[PDB]
Amino acid sequence: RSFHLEASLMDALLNDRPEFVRLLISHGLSLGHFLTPMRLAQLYSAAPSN
Repeated sequence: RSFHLEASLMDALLNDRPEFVRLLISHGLSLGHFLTPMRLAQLYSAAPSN
């Protein structure tokens, strides 16, 4: 479903794992509902403290 791939995309963006990212966007995602400001803040929070 949509959310099952959305969560996998969140994970594959939080960690590097470029192969999973390539496979996911190759298979097709939303890219219109995946960019909510909450998710933007969550991904921005992934920056290392040091």
